[PDB]
Amino acid sequence: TPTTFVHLFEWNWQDVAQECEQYLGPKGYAAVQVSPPNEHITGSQWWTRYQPVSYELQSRGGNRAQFIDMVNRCSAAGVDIYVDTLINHMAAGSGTGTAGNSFGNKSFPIYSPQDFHESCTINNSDYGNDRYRVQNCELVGLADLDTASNYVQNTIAAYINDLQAIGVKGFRFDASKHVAASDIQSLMAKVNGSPVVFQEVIDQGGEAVGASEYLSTGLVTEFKYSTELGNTFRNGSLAWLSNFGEGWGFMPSSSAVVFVDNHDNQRGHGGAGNVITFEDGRLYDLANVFMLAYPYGYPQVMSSYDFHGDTDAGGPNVPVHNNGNLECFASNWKCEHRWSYIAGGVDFRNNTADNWAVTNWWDNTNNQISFGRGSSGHMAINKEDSTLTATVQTDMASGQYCNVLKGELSADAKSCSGEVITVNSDGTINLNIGAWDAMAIHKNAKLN
Ligand SMILES: [Ca+2]
Repeated sequence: TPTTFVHLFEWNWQDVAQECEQYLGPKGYAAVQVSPPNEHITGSQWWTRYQPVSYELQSRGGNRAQFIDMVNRCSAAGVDIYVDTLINHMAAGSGTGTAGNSFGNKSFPIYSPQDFHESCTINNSDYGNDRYRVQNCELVGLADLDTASNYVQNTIAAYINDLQAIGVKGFRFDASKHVAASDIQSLMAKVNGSPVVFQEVIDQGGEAVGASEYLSTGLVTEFKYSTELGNTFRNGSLAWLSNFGEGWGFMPSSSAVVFVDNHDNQRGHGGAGNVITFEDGRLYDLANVFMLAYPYGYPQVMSSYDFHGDTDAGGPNVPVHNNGNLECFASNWKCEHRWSYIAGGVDFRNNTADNWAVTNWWDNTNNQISFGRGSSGHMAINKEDSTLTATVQTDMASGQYCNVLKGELSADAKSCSGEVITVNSDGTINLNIGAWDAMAIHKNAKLN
């Protein structure tokens, strides 16, 4: 059952189309969030993608034809496409777009100086006590579109309706905090049907504009999850997560889009150092295993590239698929969605989606937790410096199960590629997990 989606940051349409057929489809990913496909400014920095010139599908990821080929090829594989949409602004200053268009002085090929809000600057303090300035002034200098204008709302909605016709099935509304929820509701009245849409709102609390103001127009990104999960795994006790979710002040599970990190907060935008990324290796594995196993939110697995510190640097200068050679796990693309632990976690979630309850919770009161998803699956994480050799109780049928985190079940279901977990006649399991490791089993990965 589809339950997870991945974000292939800066991946071009070619790589995404291939990745769909070769891995994403077969593994179980529901869909893919792609980088803005519309025309943007020229430059190698990743953030150039967030400075639109027009809405013609000519970006750094490829052209219209290529984009279309990508949507189609993924659909056949069983993978939807989510398009990161810019609804709050347009490029800044003056220049040229990736499709050859010119712009300058709030004058684009499809917008005039009158289609924008009068120029003013958004200040750090404005977020706390001035929703007006937050949604009407310029964010980092980006021309702020007049989202209340019928003309503006029509051109954006036309862009969205085109991508739907092409087959896009979801949308990410970027910088939704900088756009009045009222304007978003108007926009959606012009959008055909009801495509999956989630809004990027960064609300850690104490802000003029609350995340809750958008629960009505679609899902919302819950940044608390990220910083809290990271902070717990780094400086707290995993035993605290027993009631993670609404109990910690988080928005409703069925409204939240959670994740361990994203392209922003992994660069210091929306999260401090406590956030966990691919650079933390095994820590990232464990953290991801928790997220995918825990029945809260719609998980967004991250797929990034090593930027060697430079937070402005763009993606690698080599495709993920280099003449039959996969450029992953090294100094270019990290392809975390392919890491055994993370993919294994995706598998767990997919086969336990028929029991969104956390059962038989157990913990050593500190950094060894364990719980199940009813008789559909069970997991355990050991973050201590000694082996977890405790006997836990499960609701799973006795037998031999594959630890889907370290391997998978064979075709004939008569073997596992990784280690085998045993559930005794009484439904218990005599754990045997080394320091900083984990296990996870489900009903669709049973032997013989
Ligand atoms: Ca705005």
